[PDB]
Amino acid sequence: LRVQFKRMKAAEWARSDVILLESEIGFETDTGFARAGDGHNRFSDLGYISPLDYNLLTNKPNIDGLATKVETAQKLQQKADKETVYTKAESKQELDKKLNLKGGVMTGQLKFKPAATVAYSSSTGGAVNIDLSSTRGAGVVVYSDNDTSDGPLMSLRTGKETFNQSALFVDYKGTTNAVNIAMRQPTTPNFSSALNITSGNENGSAMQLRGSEKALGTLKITHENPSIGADYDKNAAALSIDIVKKTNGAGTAAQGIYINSTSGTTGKLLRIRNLSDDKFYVKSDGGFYAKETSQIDGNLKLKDPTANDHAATKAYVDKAISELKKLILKKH
Amino acid sequence: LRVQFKRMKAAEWARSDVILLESEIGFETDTGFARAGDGHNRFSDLGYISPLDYNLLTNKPNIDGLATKVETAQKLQQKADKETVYTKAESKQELDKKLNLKGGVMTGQLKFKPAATVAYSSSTGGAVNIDLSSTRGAGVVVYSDNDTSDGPLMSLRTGKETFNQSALFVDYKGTTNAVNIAMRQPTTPNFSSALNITSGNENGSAMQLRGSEKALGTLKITHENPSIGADYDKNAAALSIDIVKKTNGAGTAAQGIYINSTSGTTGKLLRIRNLSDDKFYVKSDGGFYAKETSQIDGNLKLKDPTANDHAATKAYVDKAISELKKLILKKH
Amino acid sequence: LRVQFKRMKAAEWARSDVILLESEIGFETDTGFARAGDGHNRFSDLGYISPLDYNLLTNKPNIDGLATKVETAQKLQQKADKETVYTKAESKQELDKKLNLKGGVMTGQLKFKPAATVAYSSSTGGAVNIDLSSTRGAGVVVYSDNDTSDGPLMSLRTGKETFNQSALFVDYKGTTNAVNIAMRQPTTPNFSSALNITSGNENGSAMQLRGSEKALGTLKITHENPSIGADYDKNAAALSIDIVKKTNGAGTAAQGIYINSTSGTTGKLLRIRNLSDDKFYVKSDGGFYAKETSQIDGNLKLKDPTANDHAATKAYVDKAISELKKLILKKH
Repeated sequence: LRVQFKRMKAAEWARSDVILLESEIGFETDTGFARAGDGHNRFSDLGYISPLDYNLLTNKPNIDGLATKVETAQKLQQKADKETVYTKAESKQELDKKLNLKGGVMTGQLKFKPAATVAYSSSTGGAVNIDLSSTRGAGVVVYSDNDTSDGPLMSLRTGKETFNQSALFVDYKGTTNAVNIAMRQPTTPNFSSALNITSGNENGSAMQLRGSEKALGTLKITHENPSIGADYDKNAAALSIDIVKKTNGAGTAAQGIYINSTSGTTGKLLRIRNLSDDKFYVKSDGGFYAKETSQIDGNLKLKDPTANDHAATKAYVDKAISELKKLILKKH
Repeated sequence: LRVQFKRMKAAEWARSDVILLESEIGFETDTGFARAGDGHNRFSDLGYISPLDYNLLTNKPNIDGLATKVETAQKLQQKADKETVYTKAESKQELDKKLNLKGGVMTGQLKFKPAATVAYSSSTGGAVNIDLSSTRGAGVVVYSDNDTSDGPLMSLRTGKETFNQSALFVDYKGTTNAVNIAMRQPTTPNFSSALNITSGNENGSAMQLRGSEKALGTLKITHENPSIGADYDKNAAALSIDIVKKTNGAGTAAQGIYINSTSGTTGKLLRIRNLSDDKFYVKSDGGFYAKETSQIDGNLKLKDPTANDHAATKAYVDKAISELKKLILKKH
Repeated sequence: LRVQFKRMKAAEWARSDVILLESEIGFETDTGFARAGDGHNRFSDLGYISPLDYNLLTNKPNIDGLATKVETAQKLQQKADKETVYTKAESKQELDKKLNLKGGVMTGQLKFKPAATVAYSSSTGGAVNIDLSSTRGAGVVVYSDNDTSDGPLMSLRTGKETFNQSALFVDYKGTTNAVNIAMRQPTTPNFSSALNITSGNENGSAMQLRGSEKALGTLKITHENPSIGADYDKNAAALSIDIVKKTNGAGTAAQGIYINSTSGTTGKLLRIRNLSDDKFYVKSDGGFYAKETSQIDGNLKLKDPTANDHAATKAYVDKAISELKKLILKKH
């Protein structure tokens, strides 16, 4: 037996009315495929003579090891997109523009404009607050070696006439000078001062000074000759005073030097010395002493003499002449 | 021939003892599947009449193109999670709170509390160090246009009596005033000064001033009449001095003005002028000059006259009278 | 019929020249597989008797639900790598080192070195610019409670002799003192001052002061006895002046006190009081008054008396004697 089977093309079977007997094989001549009867279904309704079920395969691939789009996308959604996030490099670029508390160099203007909780009082207030209690360096060090400039090293301004605090307050304890101003020897000379003060306030002294020295002056002024030439400074003075009218004023009645003792002093009110030797002085009662010959271009009013070294008055001279003129009138 | 095959249900075959001959076909009536004998194995041990090997399929899907869970997870592990990382927006929000070195506006208090490497010495020390050597602007500009306040523009305090530096040190070179204080004309008047200084230190002058002017005063004071009225300022003075006891003190012996020359000067020690015309003066030897009639409510002790314009003493008058009284006693 | 088929091993078929008739089955004895003739192809060129097409399987797995390496990698490429990006923690660590505009504490040196757009002029210039116009706290608060130190609280230096701005400029409006210096009572005494000024400039006053008080001194100085002991301060003075030569100088001609009125004043040029009672004074014309007995160790040159209380001259005495001597020569 060489066995052959009912056979025709798939599509021919597809519209055949032939019922294969149970187990009877039929062959699709154009596919090579066989199908077996069940005794009732038409060919197109039989299944193939062998399994077509994925689970029955061998050498399956590892499907359960493969990543699902859903599961992958859930995991991606937890990850940060490149575009919503700075790189380390861009991060560093940004931070390098910010000032470290450890310190740094400002190349632009640092403004303060406090919103003000209270900005406190004492040594815990201030927009800028510097405590050097544990350290040996300076607080605010401002300098310039520039040739010229348009603004000062430091400037303090108050704008409103009611302003009821100071521009600068110095509260000092220590063993050297609270405030020290050194204007040192010019090469190119200025016509100006170490400290210059002007006040247009008529109800207050331009400068007020109180001290309580045991053996010194409240203000001590020393003039030093700028030259080795004995008389170069002949127009100089330790203290110079001028008394002027207002521009377009009619004049002035201001005094030059006014000295008082409100509690009363027993010291000399004015004491003038040269080489530490008294030369002139006004005692606490207003009597003066002068060491040398003196001149008045005018008269001197004074009391009649009682001691030999007293200046005589015209009254005293005249009376002594008149006395002698009488007495001598012994011509009866 | 319509050929039919040994046939029964899968599960019936499954416990049949029938051995299909080599190549003899048997049919599972409930699956449609055939199996062929090998001449020894029971049906359930034969394989199907056609391949069930994944590798022999056609139209395979691209399995090797698919991503494995393992490989995907390795790649995810290199990616940054959203939660461990700032967005650009959150990054910007944070940096916008930090101060640019280029500059910015502080709305709160900037404290310094240096840890101190040394904090240096000279023009490279300081918690705040400002070098204006290459620029034309001001260093520290502090101002207020507020009506009133609880603190000063600038405050300098030292707490310990040993403190051996200054609160403020000014070392100036230039062509204008090192330090300039302008208190300009009040609308609402203060009873205070441009500069006010108090010292309770008995071993040091409250203020010390040294200058070396060729032709000026070390201190120059000018009083200007605040009014056009010639005599409005009649109680004013360029210099006013008071000398007081301590509260509950017994008094004082302090002098008003003390002038000395420790090296000896040939200048006038006190020179008083009006309209640049000498009116009174004390020469370097203590002789004085007064331009006009003067008064002493008391006597004057002085030496016997030798020139015609010298004040006569009571001794000199008395001796001349006594001489004339003798001589005239020519009555034998 | 038990039907058996042409059969041999796969590899034997593989080189058989046998042509199966159309539909005639042949069996691979070592695989169990059948193939059916087409009437022309050799065995190795027939296909299996049943389908081997993936698309015809049942129980396919969801291949289209699986993620492709390509698609996964495209999605990964949008995600940021861990290594190119700061964590929140590292971000915070970096920002915590930067200064908040809200405020903070510097532990190191804040230098300024302005690049300078113009650094402006007035109350909008400055490397540090503090506006307290809306607030009640201090501007710059510098203090130290340290025992000793190597630098001052504040330092202002200018290096070039042309420098044409001030170190410190105070422009004040208000109702208290523009600048106030308090050196308060020492426990450990300093031999120094609240304010100390030195100038080596020979073309300018060390200090210049101008005021326009109605009824006060431009400078007011008060010395207060530091002790309750009436005469403890007997060597003290409100104002002390010294006049010295240059080191290795030949001497000096500088004056002590120089008083002038450039516009002419009607006030007393020098007025000395004790307990508010005039004791000595120099009037605007140079006439003086002294309240008590006075002494000159020398002569006094003055004009001939005209009133009874005028000091007599030697000329006047001599002429009156000579007159009486003549007249009395009535002895013919």
